Amino acid sequence: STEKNCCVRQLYIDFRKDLGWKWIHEPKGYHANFCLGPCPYPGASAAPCCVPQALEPLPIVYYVGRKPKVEQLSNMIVRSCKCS
Amino acid sequence: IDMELVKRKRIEAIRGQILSKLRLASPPSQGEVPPGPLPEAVLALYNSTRDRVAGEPEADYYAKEVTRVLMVETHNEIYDKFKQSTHSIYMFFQTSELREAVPEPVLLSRAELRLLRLKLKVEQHVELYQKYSQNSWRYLSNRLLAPSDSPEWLSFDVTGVVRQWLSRGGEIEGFRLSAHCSCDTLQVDINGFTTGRRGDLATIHGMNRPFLLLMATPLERAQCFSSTEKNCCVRQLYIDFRKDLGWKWIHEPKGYHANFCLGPCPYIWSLV
Amino acid sequence: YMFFQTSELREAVPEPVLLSRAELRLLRLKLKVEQHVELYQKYSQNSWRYLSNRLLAPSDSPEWLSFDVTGVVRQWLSRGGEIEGFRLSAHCSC
Amino acid sequence: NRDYAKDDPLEFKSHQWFGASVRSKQDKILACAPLYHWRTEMKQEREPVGTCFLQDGTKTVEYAPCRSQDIDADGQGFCQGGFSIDFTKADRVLLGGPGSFYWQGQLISDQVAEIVSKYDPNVYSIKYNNQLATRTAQAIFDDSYLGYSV
Amino acid sequence: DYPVDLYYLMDLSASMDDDLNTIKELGSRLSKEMSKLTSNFRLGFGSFVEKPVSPFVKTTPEEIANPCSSIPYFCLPTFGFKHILPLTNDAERFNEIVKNQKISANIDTPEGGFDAIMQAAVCKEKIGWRNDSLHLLVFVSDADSHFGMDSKLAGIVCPNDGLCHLDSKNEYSMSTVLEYPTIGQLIDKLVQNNVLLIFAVTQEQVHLYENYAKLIPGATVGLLQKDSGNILQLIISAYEEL
Ligand SMILES: *[C@@H]1O[C@H](CO)[C@@H](O[C@@H]2O[C@H](CO)[C@@H](O[C@@H]3O[C@H](CO)[C@@H](O)[C@H](O[C@H]4O[C@H](CO)[C@@H](O)[C@H](O)[C@@H]4O)[C@@H]3O)[C@H](O)[C@H]2NC(C)=O)[C@H](O)[C@H]1NC(C)=O
Ligand SMILES: *[C@@H]1O[C@H](CO)[C@@H](O)[C@H](O)[C@H]1NC(C)=O
Ligand SMILES: [Mn+2]
Ligand SMILES: [Mn+2]
Ligand SMILES: [Mn+2]
Repeated sequence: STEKNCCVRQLYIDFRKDLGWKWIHEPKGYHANFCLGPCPYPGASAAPCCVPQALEPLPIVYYVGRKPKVEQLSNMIVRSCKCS
Repeated sequence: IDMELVKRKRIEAIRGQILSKLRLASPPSQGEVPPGPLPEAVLALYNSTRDRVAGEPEADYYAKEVTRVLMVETHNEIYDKFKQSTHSIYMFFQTSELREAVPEPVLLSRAELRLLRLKLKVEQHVELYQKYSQNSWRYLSNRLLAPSDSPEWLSFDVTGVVRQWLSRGGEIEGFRLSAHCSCDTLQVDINGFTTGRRGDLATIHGMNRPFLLLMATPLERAQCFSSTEKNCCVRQLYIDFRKDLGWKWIHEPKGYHANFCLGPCPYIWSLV
Repeated sequence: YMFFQTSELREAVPEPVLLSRAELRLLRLKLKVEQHVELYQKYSQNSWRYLSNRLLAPSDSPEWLSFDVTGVVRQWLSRGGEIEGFRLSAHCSC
Repeated sequence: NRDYAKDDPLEFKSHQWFGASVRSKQDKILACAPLYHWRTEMKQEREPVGTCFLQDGTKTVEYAPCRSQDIDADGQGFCQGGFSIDFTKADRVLLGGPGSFYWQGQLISDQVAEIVSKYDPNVYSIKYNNQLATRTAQAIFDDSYLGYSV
Repeated sequence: DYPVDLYYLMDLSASMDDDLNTIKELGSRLSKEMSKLTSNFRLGFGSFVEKPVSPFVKTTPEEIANPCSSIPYFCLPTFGFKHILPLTNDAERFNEIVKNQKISANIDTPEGGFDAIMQAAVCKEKIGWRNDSLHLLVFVSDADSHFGMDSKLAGIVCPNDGLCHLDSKNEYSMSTVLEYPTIGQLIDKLVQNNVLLIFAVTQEQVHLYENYAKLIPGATVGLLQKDSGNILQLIISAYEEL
């Protein structure tokens, strides 16, 4: 659906195309996405923002000199979005 | 108007994020890396982290080096005492490779033991145990099973167990898988050895065996209180109903601490 | 063993959809040692089916615990069974 | 090809090599199909257990001593019974099966009076009481091809 | 100073997953020490598994395209012999092939090792044997190998002619058509082409192949270890000539 409010928008991030990083073997692109949208009438902050509620980690594979390290970054893929 | 550059604001925020979680300032050199060879041993690591559809802090924001270790076969120690029976299933691991993937016990962050299910249809209940005094077994967790018609991949958070195993120089460890006890047997089909598969294909029949997935912090990293300025820190605010609202229709409670968030959060500002 | 009456349950919450959270709270007395507890549900007025599990810690003072049985209570308000209940036994080592 | 169920063929007689070994005793003619494959009665396999047809005049019977419940390579699934045959002077059949027990091989001998009497076209695994057979041994003897010739 | 050719015959069968990393560490290591004692160095590569016919492979539609089924695992189908790399001086092209090699599968522990030896030996063209050089053929497998008349069970009774039978895919096209070669046939074609056969097997397979090397003239044996420099010591002490 096409939301006018706080909806999670699609965004595929490529390492070679959108970052220019050829030092990360796997993956070579993933769906990180982002939250874009207004949140009208509800507290704490002076202006309620469209923030992500659920995020997902991403495993990566890169080398260190001659040593390949398979590591996993915490909270990269934006699944849901909330307003707080 | 807003525009589509918002996507580029995310990309340049991802750029500085990945480098900070890896504690890196610039991408490493790849002229000291050989182009082409990619072992299927690291492809099995990458495939097992993305696989988990089933199963249930300042240092937690940085990256964790994911390594795995397969178990010990039934060809050496798992048959010398009990073998396999309808009452329990035993899985064994070493420690010379456990304390090799994670040298110091403190580096260990999350250690989940993953298995391989077969079709089980309606219902089964599983209880997991730990090896104590090399003879006694202590309860861990439990899990109900769903009618998966296909092979399923699970995971059990045994982080507290593995951390204790890295502090002791115990040269041999292992687990035990029995079933539920209704008090006042076991029917689970997990990928095993079946004991009798021979021939040329027998060697590959030891694959997909239970392994312990490890996620630790590399040794190379090691090492309002983090700021001298009033950062995005939660500020104190006491709200009274009779004083700040004038509402006498609410008897209890008569006041609580409704705080708020005050502070900026910018990025990509001049000067590391 | 603990038992309740459905004639009063479907009066506080008429429709089962209105039910949001239903947590069963008890009262602990023993403060020494640590013990292992398993929770069951009443089936066929004789059989008990597993629910949840929780380890307990040696608190020097009387402690108050709670078990989230929302999914159980929701199904009980749809049934006309005017008698239900729970069971709290201990660990079975087999 | 007989069907085990709808759209589930029970056997595969194509390329079964029927007539690869022919042995005759008086008015008895024994022919076998060493490359006969047979689908398991537990699951959908294609295992070359081998089968023989015996003609003692008018009656024609089937003989598949390796078509049993002892399935897979570990059992008699790849036995290829009937690869070699011969007759004794006391009306016993001698059958060689080089693939039995992960190709350890096996020799099976049945009395001709029992082969025809216990034959049943609706029974795919007939157990014979007077059957003589070389039972399975240690794993070092795999890939030996016992029964290659008789 | 003297020209030398080395063909690398790898067993891709199922029993080789535990030995795979040793072969890639043997390829790259061999693709380095060869340039030392000689400048005229060309090396090739070929792979084998088993004859793709029952009873050596299961004939179920799933286990034909994936012979590692029921484990489960994804692997290449069963093939007799594939000639991948003709021997050339380009040595980093050799390494790039060994790295990408995946495991195959079959049923019966002995393999179609001799079929690959025979095709690599006779084919002086599609393999490209030098005129006056040391035709060395490294044979690696962690199990036994089938010879003549073993294919009789599969229904193959036409003997091996010992000729070049590589199709447009550079594969053994007459694998399901010809029997395996015997030690006599192999001996008769390893001299017509003058080929020195190095056996590089596992410990439990040495006592077997060493008695084969006694029959096969010039053919020697070797042991496989994690430090596969052991087999390199064979070749260096085989450049003695004289
Ligand atoms: C780790 O994961 C990676 C990917 O995440 C994996 O590499 C991939 O392996 C799969 C195997 O499932 C490959 O998928 C194959 O693709 C080919 C053509 O694209 C298909 O023909 C294959 O089909 C098979 O199965 C069919 C039955 O469903 C058969 O009929 C058929 O004949 C085939 O046998 C299969 O879908 C995929 O191509 C690769 N990826 C790349 C980029 O090559 C890797 O193998 C995993 N490592 C493990 C499991 O150890
Ligand atoms: C070997 O010599 C023949 C002629 O005797 C020639 O046709 C062939 O090209 C030569 N081979 C090589 C590799 O030079
Ligand atoms: Mn093999
Ligand atoms: Mn091996
Ligand atoms: Mn084989």
